[PDB]
Amino acid sequence: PVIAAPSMWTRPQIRDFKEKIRQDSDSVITVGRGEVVTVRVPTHEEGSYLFWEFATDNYDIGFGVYFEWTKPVLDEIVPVYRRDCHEEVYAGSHQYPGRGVYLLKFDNSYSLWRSKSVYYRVYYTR
Amino acid sequence: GLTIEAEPTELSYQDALEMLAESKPVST
Ligand SMILES: OC[C@H]1O[C@@H](O)[C@H](O)[C@@H](O)[C@@H]1O
Repeated sequence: PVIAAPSMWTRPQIRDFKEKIRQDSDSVITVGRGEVVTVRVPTHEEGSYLFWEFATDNYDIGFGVYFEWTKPVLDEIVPVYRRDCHEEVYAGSHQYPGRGVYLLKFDNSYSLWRSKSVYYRVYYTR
Repeated sequence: GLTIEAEPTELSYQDALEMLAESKPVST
């Protein structure tokens, strides 16, 4: 196989983003102290791309992305790194390498005392 | 170790508007 590079960008309107997100309660995750939440996003049949947006309250969080081919095979789309997504909205896109499941890693494992509040959206498009 | 399953939603012209507004790139 061969993998396309992802595209990632930030945008300034964090309060608005969070308010919009908060109009749905299943779009808000609490990542415990020292814990890692994995969001599994299967590839849509009607789409060729994954799109993600996310933000946090008052503290950074590690974010990264893997692709699980459908024991299994994993490719590293985005490396896990701490992002200041408490200050800006973080977002990105990746072209489907094929049929499979995307793994969004929200990684709080380095945080002893602080939970993290994660606001996120995932999309597909052609 | 928690694992959530999300079904992605079709990206819309509206969604895409906001996302693009005052966008700044990023590298890793
Ligand atoms: O890119 C190098 C790849 O090496 C493989 O062993 C790993 O499964 C991936 O995490 C990584 O993407």
